[PDB]
Parts: sequence; structure tokens; C-alpha cells
Amino acid sequence: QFEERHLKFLQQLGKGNFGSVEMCRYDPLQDNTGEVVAVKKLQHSTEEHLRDFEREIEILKSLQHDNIVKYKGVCYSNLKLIMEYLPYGSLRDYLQKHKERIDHIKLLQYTSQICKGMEYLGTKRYIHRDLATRNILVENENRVKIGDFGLTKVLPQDKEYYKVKEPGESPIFWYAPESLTESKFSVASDVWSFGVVLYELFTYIEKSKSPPAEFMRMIGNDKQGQMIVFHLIELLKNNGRLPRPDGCPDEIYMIMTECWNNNVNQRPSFRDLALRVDQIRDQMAG
Ligand SMILES: C[C@@H]1CCN(C(=O)CC#N)C[C@@H]1N(C)c1ncnc2[nH]ccc12
Repeated sequence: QFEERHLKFLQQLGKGNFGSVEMCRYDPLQDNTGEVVAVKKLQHSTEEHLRDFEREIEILKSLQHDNIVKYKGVCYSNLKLIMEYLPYGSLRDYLQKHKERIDHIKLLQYTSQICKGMEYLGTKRYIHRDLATRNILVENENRVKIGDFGLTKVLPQDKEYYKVKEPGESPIFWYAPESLTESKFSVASDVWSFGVVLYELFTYIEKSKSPPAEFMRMIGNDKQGQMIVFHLIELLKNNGRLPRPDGCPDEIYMIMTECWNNNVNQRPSFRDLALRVDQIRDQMAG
């Protein structure tokens, strides 16, 4: 498969939770004709964390979809995950740097691909648990993939939610209220997070405008650092919400706000989202 001695470090691509991502060249012929891949390793190896890594790997290996990043193989010593390298980086950085070449119509095209890939996940009873533009990957100008599965689980098998509480730091400003209060993750919590993704896209990743910044302002940067979770749970309870981004059409903002339903069961499905997005798209064309 992939040999460690044949893998040359080029640069750091990312870190996420308890993983890092590197750009390496696989060059078994050692003639600089090998192919550029992305390699994910544990940033600090544990038995628990690696139990979890091996699962993430099985999860990705089991995914074959146009909008899902592409398992190439594995590498021991010790354990490394080889994926396809996508040359435009995360949707987050791409959109920030290049706002520029990206209109609303393109944002809905991405949005729609995010939905299709997430629907494929749901097909498999996978909860992603970490939908955020930084985890979306740009293949070319016209194509995005879901790029990382570090927190992804399977749904238990009588149950439509999966309850998990992880050591350290959670992306709480992308979490559904039930995930904050009850630690419950489901397709519907993914859909909550999808709405936040959609908000990020429409803000063009303006720094002052990020979810944390916005929510922190709404809460008070003079609240605390630990009651932050409490105040955010309250805010969301009282139907406090991320503002409509500058430029956002009311009907995209309506998608967003429907994803941020406190009622888990009333949030739309990914198939419905794709239908509505694809369709707002068409009315924007002709
Ligand atoms: C957006 C991708 C998913 C998250 N990334 C991490 O490093 C997460 C962890 N740990 C960066 C990665 N990225 C910038 C990539 N950039 C280019 N090709 C890639 N293949 C796979 C990831 C990848």
C-alpha cells in the first residue's frame, strides 16, 4: 500500500481535534514522479484516540461519493491515513482569499454539494458532528467535498441519536441546542450545523462576523469563559440567532433559520435542503 520511507513531507495542511494533515509526495520510485497526497496522523497518539482513528478510517474507506474526500489507503509504522490531495484547500480559506471570484450562485452550488454528501452520510447512519466550512474541501472552482470525519459516528441501531461527550474543546457555536444540553447528535443536529455552514458561506468568512464573534457579542464578552456554554444555551432557548449576513437574500436566510429550529423534528432534511437550494439556484440563473 503506502510505505513510510516513500513519503516526503511538503507542508502542514491543517489540524482538527486530535489530528493533523500534511501535504506529502508519495514517491516510491524516488525519482520525483510520485503523486501528491494528504496524510492525516494523530497529533499525539493515545490508545483511546487511535481506537477512534481506526474507526474514522473505516468510516472514510466506506464512503464513495463525488462530494466526499477520497481515501487512498493507510500507512503504518504509527498509523497514518492517506487521502487524495485537493489543491484549493478548505472552503473556509478558499472563500476568504477569493471572495472575489465567488458569487452567490457559486455559494449555492457548494451548498447543494454539501447537502448531497451529507445525505449520503445519512444513508449510512453516519453523524458527522463537525460540519463547518474549515472541514469542507475545494476540488476545483465548481466542486467541494466533505474533507474530514474526525468526530463522525454511527448511530446506534435502535436509536436515531448518538450521545457523546468528548474531552476538551467542542465547536459549540456550530452545535444544536440539544447537543449542547443533552450531548445528542443526530442527522437533525447535522442539519442545525449545516445552517451555520450556510451562514459562514454568506458572510464570506468575514472575521468580525464569525459565529463565535457574533454569539460572543450577543452573550457579552464580559460574561465569562465557562458559563459561556450556559449563556449560549439560554440565548438559543430565547430564540437568539446568528444575524442574516450582509447581502444574504431573505430566502437563503429562511433556509438557515429553519435549520436552527429548537424543535429537532421540525428541521428540514438534507434532501429537502438540496431541492430548495438547487431551485433558488435556477431562479437566479434565467
Ligand atoms: C480541509 C481538510 C479537512 C480538515 N483539515 C485538517 O487538517 C483536519 C484535520 N485534522 C485540513 C484539510 N485540508 C486543508 C486539506 N487540503 C487539501 N487536501 C486535503 N485532503 C484532505 C484534507 C485536505
